[PDB]
Amino acid sequence: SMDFRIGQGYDVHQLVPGRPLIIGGVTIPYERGLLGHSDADVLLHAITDALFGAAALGDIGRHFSDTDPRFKGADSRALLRECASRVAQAGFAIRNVDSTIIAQAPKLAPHIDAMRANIAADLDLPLDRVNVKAKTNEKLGYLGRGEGIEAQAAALVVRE
Amino acid sequence: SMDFRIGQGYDVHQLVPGRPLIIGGVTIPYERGLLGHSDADVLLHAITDALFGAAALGDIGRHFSDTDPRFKGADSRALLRECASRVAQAGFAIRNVDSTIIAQAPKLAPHIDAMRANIAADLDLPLDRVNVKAKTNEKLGYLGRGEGIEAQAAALVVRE
Amino acid sequence: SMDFRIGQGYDVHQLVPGRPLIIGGVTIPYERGLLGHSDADVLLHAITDALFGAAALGDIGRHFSDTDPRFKGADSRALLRECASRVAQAGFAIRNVDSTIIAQAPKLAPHIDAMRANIAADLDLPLDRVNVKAKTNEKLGYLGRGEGIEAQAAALVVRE
Ligand SMILES: COc1cc(NS(=O)(=O)c2ccc(N)cc2)ncn1
Ligand SMILES: COc1cc(NS(=O)(=O)c2ccc(N)cc2)ncn1
Ligand SMILES: COc1cc(NS(=O)(=O)c2ccc(N)cc2)ncn1
Ligand SMILES: [Mg+2]
Ligand SMILES: [Zn+2]
Ligand SMILES: [Zn+2]
Ligand SMILES: [Zn+2]
Repeated sequence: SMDFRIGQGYDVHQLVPGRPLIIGGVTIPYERGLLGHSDADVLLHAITDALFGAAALGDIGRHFSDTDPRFKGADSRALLRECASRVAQAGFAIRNVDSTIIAQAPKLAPHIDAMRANIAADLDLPLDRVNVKAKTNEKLGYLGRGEGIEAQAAALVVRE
Repeated sequence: SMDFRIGQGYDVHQLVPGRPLIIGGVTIPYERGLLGHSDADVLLHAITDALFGAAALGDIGRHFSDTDPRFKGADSRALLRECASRVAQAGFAIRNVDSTIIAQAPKLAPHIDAMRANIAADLDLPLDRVNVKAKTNEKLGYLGRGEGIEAQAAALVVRE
Repeated sequence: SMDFRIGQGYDVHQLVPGRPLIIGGVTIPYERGLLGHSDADVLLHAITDALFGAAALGDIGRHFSDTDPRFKGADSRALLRECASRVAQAGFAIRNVDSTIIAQAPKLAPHIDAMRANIAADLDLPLDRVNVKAKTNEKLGYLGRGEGIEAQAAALVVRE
């Protein structure tokens, strides 16, 4: 139809020793990884919130608790898939997703295409409706010191 | 019509003793509040900027001077309603709003539905076109240290 | 048509004495300037990234490397024009751009119309489809201490 909606998402996680670095579903070689419930995939979380936001469904904290037995061990791609399911349940179709990762290190350019392919598969979208961008923070703040990684996302949906 | 436009907004205010904590029009019980010339409602200001931006009307500083005495302690819902009136006068209807609050404390989940209802009333929208998300900053930076609260917003409008 | 897409952009640069301050194509008198490859125009970079993102074409790093002889001596307005040409070639018409500059100083309001005019010319857009907003960071963080300047952008396009 013509009932378009926009959503915007934000996430950040600390970088800590002793955990794999997983962003956009991609395991990236690195001496640290993101701290959170399961894989702490900051990019998928930001997209997830943008999609909930566009459908006016709240946010991750309203949908996915640590205690739901359906979602206890769930990695962030299972949660992205569930998000997409609830968006459809509310009567919306996803039109496109754009996003930005902010990380001072490691280099993410080798991994961007795989992230895009993972997101497109999880959202049942063609590749040309999914975009992932990657920036440093020019050595400013906790991002520039390598203390965490931020992701931003925007999503367009339509109510059919 | 199909003459859609998108806008985005950002705001931050310091958290200090001796001020009311007003977010999304809701007076939240808390030992600190947000510092500003107005009532310092960081969520409504971000949404206000997103709406002005979608209509290419500038920003909240252009329309409501931060140094004008008439706005000392101003009700930011009244400012939001006048923003919406000017956006309508420019020829735009609002289609949806999404937003994020980033705060270490207090817990905002008990207040989100009330915020959504306030925004929807001020924009003459049904609740299903308004979304408010609430996150921490995962202990990072001045937001992690509870020194301020940030808000982000996105808005879709259409010129009729 | 009805095939709308949204994009979002982010950029940040350090602010130190010894370089000019160029934002939105406007040189602004100031005791500090932004550090980057050439003019370090944080606003035009964020808009460029939002436009590539809406078209699902990647980001600035994928299109304009520092070493490429075609763009080694290019300022950010030439990059923005080339970005717009590629977005057009991919089949997309730009519908509007909105943006925010976060800088604790200097005051940017006097320069907003000039920035809008530069951006609209570079994108071949009517002025009333381009918006620029400017905020402080309320003295919080590296932005609030004047150590950097950030820009955020949103763009709406339609595939024709
Ligand atoms: C709870 O709101 C969040 C959380 C989060 N990441 S997390 O704490 O690892 C987490 C927590 C719970 C679930 N179900 C999944 C992940 N990112 C963004 N917003
Ligand atoms: C001036 O640009 C701002 C200001 C602001 N908050 S404020 O200084 O309390 C304020 C002061 C006066 C009015 N009329 C409204 C708000 N938030 C976001 N952008
Ligand atoms: C490379 O991705 C960037 C770069 C940047 N600024 S920059 O490193 O000065 C720069 C680098 C290369 C060119 N061609 C122009 C500017 N800002 C945002 N994203
Ligand atoms: Mg930030
Ligand atoms: Zn997360
Ligand atoms: Zn404010
Ligand atoms: Zn830049």
